Amino acid sequence: AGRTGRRQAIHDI
Amino acid sequence: GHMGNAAAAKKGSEQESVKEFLAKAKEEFLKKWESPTAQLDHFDRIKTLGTGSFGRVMLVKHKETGNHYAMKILDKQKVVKLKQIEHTLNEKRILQAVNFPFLVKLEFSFKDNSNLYMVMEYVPGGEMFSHLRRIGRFSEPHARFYAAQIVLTFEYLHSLDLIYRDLKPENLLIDQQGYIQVTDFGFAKRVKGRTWTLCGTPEYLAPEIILSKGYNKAVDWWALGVLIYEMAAGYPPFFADQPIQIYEKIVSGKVRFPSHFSSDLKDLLRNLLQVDLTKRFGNLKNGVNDIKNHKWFATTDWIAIYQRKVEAPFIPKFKGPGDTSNFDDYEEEEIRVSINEKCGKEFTEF
Repeated sequence: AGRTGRRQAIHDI
Repeated sequence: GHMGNAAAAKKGSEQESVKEFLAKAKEEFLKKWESPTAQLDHFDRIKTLGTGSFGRVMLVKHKETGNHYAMKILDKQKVVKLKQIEHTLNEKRILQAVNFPFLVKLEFSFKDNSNLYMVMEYVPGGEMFSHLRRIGRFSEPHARFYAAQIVLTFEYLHSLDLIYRDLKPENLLIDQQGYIQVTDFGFAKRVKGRTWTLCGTPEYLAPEIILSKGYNKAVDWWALGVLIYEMAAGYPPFFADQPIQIYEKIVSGKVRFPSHFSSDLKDLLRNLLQVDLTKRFGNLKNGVNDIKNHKWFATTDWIAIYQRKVEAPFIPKFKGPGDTSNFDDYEEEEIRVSINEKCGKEFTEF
């Protein structure tokens, strides 16, 4: 199981 | 050795020519970098092509010329966090200065009371992402053709001390000749040595980013490994429902491969998806040539890829200018421009 849709980039994790 | 006399000589001459090209490319870049053009009512807005943190990308049509463009709209009041602001200035400045066949071309940029705008050449063939999800996975020759373009693009960018930091299929558009155009430079940065921002997309983050270590351009070569894996497998190598689980897999130093991957592919990927920076391809004394000379790329004519002489795996269908059939649909939200200037000082340089 994992993310199959478009993935958001994170500017500050 | 692996190469005969004539093959080795051809490769060395090829490497002197790369040096010559990159030296001219740096001269041209620096001129535009040191010295970085339209208005909103100059365009009709047609359709949203994608959406992100701070806004959307829309197909627009220039009223006077009728040319179509992709317009990235950023809501200044959503660009609130410190590194969100700096990143937006990076993006515009880098895009206006670069020039490479696989990088989207910026045509205009402007701002108003509410938004920032970047107007780019429209690439109608859609995102690699949706073609990949639709077919499942690409064959190794198909994946290799796209990968070769990313290798050359990163060799170009890195020679300019630019790190890209957001490689993924969502950011790779397919043009009318079936070649790649990299869009979105929202995480790109000019970095002479190390940088420290924790940013990127979870599945594509190098371990040193996750571990809050100062890092360098080798994070792009790690990300290339993730991309090649995902193109050839149909899913990325560190795959889980939540970011924290993804991060744990990345740091572990474990990767498993589908049984259909060739051994040449697995060897390349084990050397890109290498947690030890003293061993990661792209980061060694021979630089990008460890990648370009790897067996998995033995059939790749690097110069012919650059010159766009190689037949592409497929050509997207196109019905005419302004066709959006290769993009997914998104909710449309009206562009509202406030009567009061917002965040004027934070975006003076834009």
